[PDB]
Amino acid sequence: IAHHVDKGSLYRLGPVGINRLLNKASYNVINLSSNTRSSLSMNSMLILITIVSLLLLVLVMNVNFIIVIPVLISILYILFS
Amino acid sequence: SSSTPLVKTSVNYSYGDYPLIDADPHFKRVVGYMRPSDYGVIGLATAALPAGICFAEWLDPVKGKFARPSVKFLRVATMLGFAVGFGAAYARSSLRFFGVTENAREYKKDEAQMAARKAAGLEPYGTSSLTPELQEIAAKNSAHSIAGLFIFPWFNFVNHPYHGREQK
Amino acid sequence: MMYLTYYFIEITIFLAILCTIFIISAKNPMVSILYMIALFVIAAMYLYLIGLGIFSLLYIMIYIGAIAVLFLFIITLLDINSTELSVKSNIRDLPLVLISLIVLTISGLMIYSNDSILINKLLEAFGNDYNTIITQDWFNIENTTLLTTIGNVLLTNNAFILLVLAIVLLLGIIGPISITMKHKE
Amino acid sequence: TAAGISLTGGRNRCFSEWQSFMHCTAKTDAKSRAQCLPNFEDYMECLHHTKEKARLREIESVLKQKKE
Amino acid sequence: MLILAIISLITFVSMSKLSDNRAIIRLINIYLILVLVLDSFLYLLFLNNQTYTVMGELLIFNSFTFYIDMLIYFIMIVISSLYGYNLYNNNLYKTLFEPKKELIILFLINILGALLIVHSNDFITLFVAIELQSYSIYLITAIYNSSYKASKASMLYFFMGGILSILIAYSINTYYSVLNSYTLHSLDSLIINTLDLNLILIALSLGLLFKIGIAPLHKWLISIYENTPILITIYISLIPKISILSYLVLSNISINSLVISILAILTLLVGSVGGLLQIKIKRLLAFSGLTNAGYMMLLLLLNNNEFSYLYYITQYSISHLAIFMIIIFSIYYINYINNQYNPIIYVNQLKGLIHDNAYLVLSMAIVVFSFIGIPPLLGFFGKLNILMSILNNGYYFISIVLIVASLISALYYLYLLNVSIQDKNNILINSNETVSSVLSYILSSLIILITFGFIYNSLIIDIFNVYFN
Amino acid sequence: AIIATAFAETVKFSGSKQELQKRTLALYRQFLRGAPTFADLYEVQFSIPTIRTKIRQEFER
Amino acid sequence: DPIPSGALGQKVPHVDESHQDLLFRTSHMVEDLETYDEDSPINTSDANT
Amino acid sequence: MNTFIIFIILIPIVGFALLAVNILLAVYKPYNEKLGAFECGLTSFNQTRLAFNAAFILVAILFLPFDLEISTLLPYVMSIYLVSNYGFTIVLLFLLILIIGFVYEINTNALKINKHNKPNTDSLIYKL
Amino acid sequence: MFIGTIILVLSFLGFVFNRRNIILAFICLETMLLGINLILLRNSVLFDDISGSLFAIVIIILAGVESAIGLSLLVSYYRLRGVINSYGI
Ligand SMILES: CCCCCCCCCCCCCCCCCC(=O)OC[C@H](COP(=O)(O)OCCN)OC(=O)CCCCCCCCCCCCCCCCC
Ligand SMILES: CCCCCCCCCCCCCCCCCC(=O)OC[C@H](COP(=O)(O)OCCN)OC(=O)CCCCCCCCCCCCCCCCC
Ligand SMILES: CCCCCCCCCCCC(=O)OC[C@H](COP(=O)(O)OCC[N+](C)(C)C)OC(=O)CCCCCCCCCCC
Repeated sequence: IAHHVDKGSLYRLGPVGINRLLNKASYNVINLSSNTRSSLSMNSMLILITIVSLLLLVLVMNVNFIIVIPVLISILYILFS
Repeated sequence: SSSTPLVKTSVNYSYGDYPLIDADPHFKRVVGYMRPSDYGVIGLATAALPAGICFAEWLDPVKGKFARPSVKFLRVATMLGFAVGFGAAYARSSLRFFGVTENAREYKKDEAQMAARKAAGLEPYGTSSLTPELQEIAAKNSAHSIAGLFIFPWFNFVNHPYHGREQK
Repeated sequence: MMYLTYYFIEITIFLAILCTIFIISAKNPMVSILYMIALFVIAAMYLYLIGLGIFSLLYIMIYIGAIAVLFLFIITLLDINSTELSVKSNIRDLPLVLISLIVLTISGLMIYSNDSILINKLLEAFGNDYNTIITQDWFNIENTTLLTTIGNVLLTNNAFILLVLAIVLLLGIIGPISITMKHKE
Repeated sequence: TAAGISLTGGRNRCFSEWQSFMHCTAKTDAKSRAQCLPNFEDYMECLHHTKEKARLREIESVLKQKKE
Repeated sequence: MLILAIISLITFVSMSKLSDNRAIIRLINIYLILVLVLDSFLYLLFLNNQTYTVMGELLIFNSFTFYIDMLIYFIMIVISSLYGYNLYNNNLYKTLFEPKKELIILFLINILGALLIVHSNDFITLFVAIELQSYSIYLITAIYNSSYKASKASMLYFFMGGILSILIAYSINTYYSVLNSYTLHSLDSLIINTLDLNLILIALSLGLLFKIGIAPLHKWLISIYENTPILITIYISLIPKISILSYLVLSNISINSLVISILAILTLLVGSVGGLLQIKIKRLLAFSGLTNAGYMMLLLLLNNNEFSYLYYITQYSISHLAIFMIIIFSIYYINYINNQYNPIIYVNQLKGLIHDNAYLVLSMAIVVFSFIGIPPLLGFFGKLNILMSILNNGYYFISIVLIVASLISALYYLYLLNVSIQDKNNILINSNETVSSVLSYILSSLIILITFGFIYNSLIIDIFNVYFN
Repeated sequence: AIIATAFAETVKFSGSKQELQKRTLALYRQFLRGAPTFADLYEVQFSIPTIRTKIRQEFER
Repeated sequence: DPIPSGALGQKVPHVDESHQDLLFRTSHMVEDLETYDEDSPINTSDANT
Repeated sequence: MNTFIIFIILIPIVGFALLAVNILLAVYKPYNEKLGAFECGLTSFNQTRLAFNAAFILVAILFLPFDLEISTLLPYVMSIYLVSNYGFTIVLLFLLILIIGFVYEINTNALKINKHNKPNTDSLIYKL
Repeated sequence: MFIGTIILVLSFLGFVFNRRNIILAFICLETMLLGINLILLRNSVLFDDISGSLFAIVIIILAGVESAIGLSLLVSYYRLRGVINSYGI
């Protein structure tokens, strides 16, 4: 109990696992705009990708909602994994 | 030349608890209906801004030691303070015209002025150099413009008939 | 003889596509500026075609006469290195370029119609088949043109935006002096 | 502010439909605003000519396939 | 008064030396104070929420906009005080913080654009004002032209704002193509439910929102806030946000949008997570502003959102000014000046501030726990009113995301406090130089407002119920 | 005053062979470093090695 | 006892005059964790002279 | 086919007449030094640009706003009668606000060229 | 409607996928404004409306001021750096 539950799984669903989860998610969030060589082309591509992705997502949700849910889950995976 | 309106306006609208005089008063009227309190506000701002910069120099001085600001800055200060005060005075008188503050004196004065104008066969609110269409555009540009005193100044100079009162 | 001048809007559309491609493609950016000038000429043509030659001349005297002049002025005075259009550098863009071309064009043509079903929103945009009847009235007694009316509304109905454009032009003077000049003391 | 003004300084092509619709809006409240549906349909029809285009599509199709 | 100020200061600065710009800033600060004192009685025009249309129908004046204008004047007063009053009369602080000649004029023109954004009723006024804001704030980012980072940020900001302005103009002209109008008053129940109009409207909303860092378009503005001077960052991170969000709150454009909900959730998650590994102060505060912008995006889906927005924007402005002022005050005790422009960059340079100035750390703690939303402070009541509105309007998943973001952001808010209350060797024992009186009073007043403003919440609600209902 | 040109050297007669040694070696270094410039400025139809060979010949003379 | 730690317990660099050197240019860390200034008085002493 | 259209097309698609006459009639047998460019002159691979004074670019940057001002006055002079005594005041305010910026430009001396090698004006003082 | 959308979209793509110049970025912004103005003026003609032409002339003025300010900012960047390279803005 004291070591596998109270200092194991209940710290993993707790201060340790959240810490590791947020370390990885933060690192993935900040290592997204990857190249400091040119800051302009990269963010320009981000405008383009945002507009295109939004348009196609709104198409998909007009077609049917529940299909857009895993698309958003995968987008969060790409952004935060 | 005809001085008759092209569009319908509210009759005796209530901007506050007190009665209405003019919904778009002329500059001349707003300045002639000023009270001594308004001139006091003007002088107050005119004196407060230069005294303000000297007070600031007293609290935290620019250099290490206290030195009264130049007469350059005091002059520009007096001018800007007079401008701020004229703004506040114009706003106070215009709000008395709108019925937002107490306007009994101004009400009786407007009544007497309009009665004298009718006696002299003059048009109420004056005769304009502009066509009726431009009077309308001017009223629509100047009506309730004192709300934007913080941003821009705008004043009525056009002598239009679109003050929100009964026809006579 | 009648329909020799029918496709002069389509020709301008074609030439505009060409000049944009040449802007993107030109080796020296001076040539890109010259092709931008040619695109302004094409737009001015099209504006004459649809009945707005006043705007064509305004464009010629403002865009080509000042803005393009300033572009040439700066590239004559500043070192602006350039990488040439390459297949080892730019071919990676083709998938996203094509996807975005299709999506953006189709959405830009869909956005103008109010129909509920999505496919019909493009099909109405391509529904340019039927001609407009131009009947004549006799009610306009004056010689009011587009510039006269622009002045009328801008100086009476819209005086505020003119007196705000004044401060925009003040910025256009005061900013560049603050950024380019170094004040002694 | 410059609404309802033409290129020549006067009323625009679709002024009357807009003015009818705005009369009906002035008559109405947000709960009775659905009475102004035909007026707004007329204004939009004057603007974009969708229904007339569909009508002419029908006319042309009868001129098109029922003959050849 | 602003245009009078601009037309006066242009002449008076042209006919004055560079030795006089600080005193000029002091003069115009007192001018703005006198205006906010003497002309603020105009609130009586808006009794029972009376609304006025001015300059034809190009501007709108109500209690909302009057309040935002008073707030922007208050902000400009504080930001001008930071430029017009020396912290210390040393050569260092006469090298770090000097006003440039044209800076005050550009600030006032940007304030003009801000207010003409919030007061706009027609899209031509909105576009002219958006451009008057954005050009001026390009030049504000660029006025310190002896900085490589600032010039670079100037140009990035120019191009990205240009593209987003293209988007706004496309939205406006498409709205005109559909309805033949530039006015949102032209919309009603019938027009909304008869025309599908959400693409145009959300395109406008996003063109306005990506100009304040709404994800996934946040990195560029965070780089701009990092790379600019501290006393420029404090302005360019706040006033555009107030202006644009106030326009989008007054204009009921995105009442139940799915896209705005999605992007607001994304802003919350990004602004909470991405700030956890930031070692620099300005990037941390930028991600804080991002998550607060998300909290304020949430109330663009409500249709009754005035109280929540005004409370939250006022408290966020006070907290933002206070935290930047504390970072500005901490430069006297940091042991390593990084730049002439950003003298303090990293959070670990605040290590041991409690042993040099303890009450500065008390201020920092108050502001940090207001950001976290700890009662009885002001951010708690902000978050409470936002939650009240969004749960009254049926956003139940967004609420849980809001709680989780409130929790994740506390870590990087507490990073500052934690390192500040740590122990340090080589403490301060004596110093004959004293910090300014005016700026000290301003900071203390902001902290006291954060701490004791909850006393007046009843009174504020009673005034709101007369002027906004 | 009348200021000197780009690569001028004030005339200073060494009172020692050991100092003039260093001066001569520096001048040799400068000629060798400048030979590419001599080939670019003067439209030379031969090698930069040839220019350096000639410099060495004239210094051996 | 001191080694600088971050908000999430992670390693942070102690930023000195140490690594405003020409060595630590031309490295490709993200904008957040770079530590090369480009406006430092160490690097910008000869600038437009 | 109007005479305006005929002229404005004819000038470009005929302007190369003397060009072709000159290309066909005239000699062309270049030398290296006839393809050259000057009496003396040279430049190594030093740079592609020369340092320029600020006024050289500021005159061009300020041409844009003043040109836009003077072109924005065109609607007024084509509307002058219809906007009678209202637009007059408005355009006067416009011109005054835009004269304030011109005043700024003059007082800053932004189009002036400054001289580095000043003449020495300081006295000759001998420590005794 | 067509010419303007085409110019706009191609200018946006030539802005986004520019690995060459900064001048191309300036050009693509100006051509984007051009495309918007052309759609705007075509609608102005079809509706017989002045608000479109007013917005168009306002865009002309604002784009001129934008160009002036942008090319002052570039000149500051060049004051400090001396060369405007393929990358790095
Ligand atoms: C419409 C439906 C939408 C509903 C939402 C659906 C959710 C979709 C989520 C997918 C989006 C991607 C986010 C995935 C997390 C990012 C990091 C990751 O990949 O997880 C791994 C991380 C690893 O830790 P470790 O094994 O030590 O390191 C080696 C990893 N290669 O993991 C760990 O650190 C250990 C994890 C232990 C478990 C901790 C559980 C804590 C639960 C509270 C979470 C609160 C924080 C939320 C953070 C939000 C992040 C987006
Ligand atoms: C600025 C730079 C210059 C370049 C500009 C380029 C042109 C601009 C293009 C348009 C403007 C950009 C818009 C930005 C994207 C976000 C738009 C948006 O969010 O609006 C969506 C909105 C519905 O969302 P909402 O109102 O929030 O939710 C309630 C739903 N009843 O409204 C909608 O419902 C949208 C309607 C759905 C249809 C979308 C059309 C997409 C069709 C693409 C099909 C392509 C074919 C298939 C794939 C091809 C690939 C090979
Ligand atoms: C106004 C300057 C703002 C600058 C920042 C300072 C905050 C001033 C708050 C006064 C607001 C008011 O009293 O008003 C209440 C307003 C609407 O009332 P009003 O139309 O604006 O009339 C006011 C007339 N005045 C200008 C003459 C006063 O309701 C609100 O939602 C206010 C929400 C703000 C909550 C923040 C509370 C801060 C604690 C205050 C401790 C004294």
